Amino acid sequence: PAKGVIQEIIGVVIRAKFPEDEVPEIYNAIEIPLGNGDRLVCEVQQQLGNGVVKAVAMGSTDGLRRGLEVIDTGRPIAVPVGPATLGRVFNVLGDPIDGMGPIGPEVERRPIHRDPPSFEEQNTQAQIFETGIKVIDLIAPFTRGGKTAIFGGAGVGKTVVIQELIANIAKEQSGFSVFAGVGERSREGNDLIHEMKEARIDENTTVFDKTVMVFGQMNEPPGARLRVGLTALTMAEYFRDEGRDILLFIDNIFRFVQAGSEVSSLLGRMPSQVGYQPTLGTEMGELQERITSTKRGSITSMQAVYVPADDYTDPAPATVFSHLDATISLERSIAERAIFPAVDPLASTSRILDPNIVGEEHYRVAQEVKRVLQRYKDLKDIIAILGMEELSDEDKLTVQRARKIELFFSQPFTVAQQFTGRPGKYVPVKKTVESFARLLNGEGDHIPESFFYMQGDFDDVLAAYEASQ
Amino acid sequence: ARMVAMRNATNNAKDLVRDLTLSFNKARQAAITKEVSEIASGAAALTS
Amino acid sequence: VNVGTVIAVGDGVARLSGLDQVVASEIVEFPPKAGRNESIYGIALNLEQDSVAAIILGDDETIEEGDMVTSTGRVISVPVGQGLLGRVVNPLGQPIDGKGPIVYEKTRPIERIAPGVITRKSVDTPVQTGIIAIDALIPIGRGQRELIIGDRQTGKTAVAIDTILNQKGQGMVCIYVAIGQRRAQVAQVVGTLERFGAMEYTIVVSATASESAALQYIAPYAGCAMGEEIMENGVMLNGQLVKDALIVYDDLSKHAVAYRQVSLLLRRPPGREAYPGDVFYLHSRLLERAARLNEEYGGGSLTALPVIETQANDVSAYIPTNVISITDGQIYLESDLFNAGQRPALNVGISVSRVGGAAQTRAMRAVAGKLKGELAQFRDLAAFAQFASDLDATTKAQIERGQRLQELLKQPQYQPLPVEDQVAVLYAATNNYLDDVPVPLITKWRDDFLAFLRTAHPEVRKLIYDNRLDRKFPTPEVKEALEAAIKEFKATSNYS
Amino acid sequence: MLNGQLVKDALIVYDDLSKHAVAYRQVSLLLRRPPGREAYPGDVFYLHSRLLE
Ligand SMILES: Nc1ncnc2c1ncn2[C@@H]1O[C@H](COP(=O)(O)OP(=O)(O)OP(=O)(O)O)[C@@H](O)[C@H]1O
Ligand SMILES: Nc1ncnc2c1ncn2[C@@H]1O[C@H](COP(=O)(O)OP(=O)(O)O)[C@@H](O)[C@H]1O
Ligand SMILES: [Mg+2]
Ligand SMILES: [Mg+2]
Repeated sequence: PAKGVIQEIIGVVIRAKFPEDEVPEIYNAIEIPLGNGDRLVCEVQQQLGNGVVKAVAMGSTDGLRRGLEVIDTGRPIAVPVGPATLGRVFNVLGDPIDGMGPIGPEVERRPIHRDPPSFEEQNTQAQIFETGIKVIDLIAPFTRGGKTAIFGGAGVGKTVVIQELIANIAKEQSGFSVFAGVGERSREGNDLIHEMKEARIDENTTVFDKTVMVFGQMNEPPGARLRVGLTALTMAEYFRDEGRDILLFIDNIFRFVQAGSEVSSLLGRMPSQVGYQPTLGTEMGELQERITSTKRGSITSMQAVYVPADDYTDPAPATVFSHLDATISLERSIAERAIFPAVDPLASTSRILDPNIVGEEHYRVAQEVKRVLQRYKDLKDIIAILGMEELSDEDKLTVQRARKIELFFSQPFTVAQQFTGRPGKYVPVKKTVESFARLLNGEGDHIPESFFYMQGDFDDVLAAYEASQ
Repeated sequence: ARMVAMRNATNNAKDLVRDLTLSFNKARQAAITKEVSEIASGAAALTS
Repeated sequence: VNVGTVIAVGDGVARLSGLDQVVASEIVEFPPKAGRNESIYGIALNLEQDSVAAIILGDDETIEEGDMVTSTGRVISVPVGQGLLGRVVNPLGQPIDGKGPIVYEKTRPIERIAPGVITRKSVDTPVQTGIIAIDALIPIGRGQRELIIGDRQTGKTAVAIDTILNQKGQGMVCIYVAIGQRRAQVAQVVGTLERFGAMEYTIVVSATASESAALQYIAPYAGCAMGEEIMENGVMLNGQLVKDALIVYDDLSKHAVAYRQVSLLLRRPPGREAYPGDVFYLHSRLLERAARLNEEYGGGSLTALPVIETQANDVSAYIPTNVISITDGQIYLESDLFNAGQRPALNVGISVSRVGGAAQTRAMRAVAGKLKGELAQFRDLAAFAQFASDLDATTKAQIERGQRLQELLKQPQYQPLPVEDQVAVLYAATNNYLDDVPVPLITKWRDDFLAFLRTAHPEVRKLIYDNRLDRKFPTPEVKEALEAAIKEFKATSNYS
Repeated sequence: MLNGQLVKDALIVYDDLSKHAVAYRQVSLLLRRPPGREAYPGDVFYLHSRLLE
């Protein structure tokens, strides 16, 4: 239907002319036959004039000429939704890539471009979501049905924290999970995430058996990375709308943003700030507002956000920051100091860090830990050149407690046994609060700092110190 | 003791000066790159 | 219809009017004319209306407005196969070593999507670099992308060349894509490879800093296409079919610089640090093709060793962080350790290997866990190494042993060590047998010990190599044999 | 009318004029208006002042 002709091919952007009365819609999908029986499913973005449209390739577009025919499908990119998508690995277009057979035509296909839930649908109910990580469960607690993100640089442990979260919480879900590997690098993803999700057993069913996986990896051209997040959100919204709880892990939202930036550069838009698209905020709103949990069902989102260089003032993470219920900041300085759960407690916040929601003692302990660390950060310049000896006795005690707290936030992970030769350790939120309260009370002042490195609760530190004696 | 402590403080201050000079050079290069990129964007959007 | 004319020659881009029936990445020909005996090619990339912008893979002063151009009808590709071994080639596949034309039967297209996301398997086979520090602390498996990041003149190229040299009988096809390097440096590298006889399994793709901007941008992709040909099909090396390749993108920062100037001369909007917005996509699509395929898709692998040059040890720049976020692990080469005599200046504190720890010989990991732990203890005690014997509760002994291991990790250039020699030396060091050796004479001791293993007891080395894959390495037979060899060497020789 | 009295006092809180300026910059750049500093349009000060006066 509505057969047009390719006019221009600039990168992954294809400008195609169509008849005047049969111009494709704004987000319509158009297929280039490409020969060999396999199509290239471009997605329209703009209408330029007398049947002239601009589309994003969603594919290689590296060996196709001008003048090729383009068949307008008349509908946007439709991906399968339902129980048939559980235990399968999909593309940006919803085509399975695993060895299993294709999705049958009887399965409902939904467009990847849907309106976000309205204001009446929003669910503000918040409660603690225990993760087993001390720094996450204390400083920036997770919200069940709330949006949390793990910002970080390049060498910091973003994928390791995502893997540990999956290993800790995906065995007990009371629902389903969706993993959007947007620019995930395809080695630490399906080569590893899918392998470890088929090894974890939940009542004789693997975690992967109740997990949708959609992978717009780094090798893909910008269009696949630009729409794969929306594909995964469309697949998760079906389970959300029917009441099932959803655990959504989107890895490197910044890859989504970067793909959008490259497409906008090829689309001729005028750039903003450091080469970014003018429509950065609206694109971020379009993806992020569909992630929100509603009254029918809840999505507990855990996104990873790459930070270019180490610049947290970059427009992409800055736009991500305001779309979250919990923020975790990973710092290269902490990671280089071998505190590998390198969460910055002063730069990590959470909305449910309230004495009414999480508890009075939890709130008091977290705020006192942050206050001690802020005092340490203020005295860093004093300690750097004068040394510890010039500080007052209270300041010396505060700095020692802060160093012990910094070392104590480090925790051995089950998925990190190859790096640190220690077994994985799970610490409940109550044990985390009690251990940090005991550390702040004065217990452990006689213990040297090195016994707080890569331990569980305070009882593990005490046991190690008594073993050393 | 004061002599030794102040010698150590002077050495640490020199190291901090070196690190801050590296940071300042990075900041200056980034500022000039941002300025020329903004000027080129504002000029190429109205001429060609 | 496949013939066009140049209507403008600019900053490495020619506009090529009237070239219909050209695909989006053809290699246009520019057939030879008067004053130019050899054809120079170009990539048609901006296929706009009645204009086909093409970047020129060569000097742009040779072509003229009004020149005639023919369309070859194929996406840009490089010759691949057995005939590329032993040849220094242009990123177009043309030979530059003067040994004659390249014989080949197939051309693999550069600029292709990675083998896939299903089509991969976790690394299990190790890559023996021959460096004690790297093979012990930063294991590299076949199919792993291990970045080599450091400052200028820190031994990154030396590390890559030692890694290439060690893959002699290992069934590995090595590729060295020097991007932006000086022609003198590439000539020295090729002379070194020829000196040790590595070139009979090595391909060199040379894109000199003097060469065009379009070159040094397709050079890593040409090398990766050759490596993918090795991965998918394999070649006959040493009489056996090998499907394992190891590629070294020497100085990918210069590759990023070349792509930045290509983009800026194309009037593309700059991003961070004036680089184009798709430089991450550049390096990601380059490195994602280095994979470890499962047995369904061949079982071959392409190890990648990208090289990144930093400025004043700035890990947190744009391109270094891009490549770190793409690659698996990092091998960081300090300038301070390099200038202090630790020539394999491996920053053990920050150099990691996300995968390849499982892709290590069990002997090496069994004898290297203790080495890594004691190096961590030595680094912890480094801040406490300023007290006049105020700490002595085995802390002085721990510092002495850490200095011993650090001196042991010091390795001369162009002398790779076999896995059996590495594990024997590491077992000797980790079983309290070098504690009577003074610090300055450890390395000589190692050399002498290796000689004692090479001449007196080759059967000990053979026994060590035979049971390197056992679940527990120090089996009583090999334990007794290696203990006897170490004690005999300590007896017949001096302390060193 | 409010609680039985005619209130003529109002308190307006623009919770993000940085986001408002970002939205206006997106509008201006999509309209291909000439950029200013940080890609913001020239009349971005005239915008907020017109709102805040
Ligand atoms: N293990 C080593 N033992 C002795 N000398 C070494 C070793 N590694 C490197 N060198 C020496 O260090 C010098 C620089 O090494 P190399 O050229 O490999 O470094 P690079 O980081 O690639 O430098 P460039 O920035 O010039 O490319 C050479 O003189 C080389 O011989
Ligand atoms: N919890 C941890 N324990 C030990 N090492 C860790 C941990 N988290 C991260 N690392 C280190 O970080 C590296 C993985 O970083 P990764 O999270 O993959 O980076 P990215 O942010 O690009 O995903 C590994 O090499 C590992 O050494
Ligand atoms: Mg990651
Ligand atoms: Mg070099």
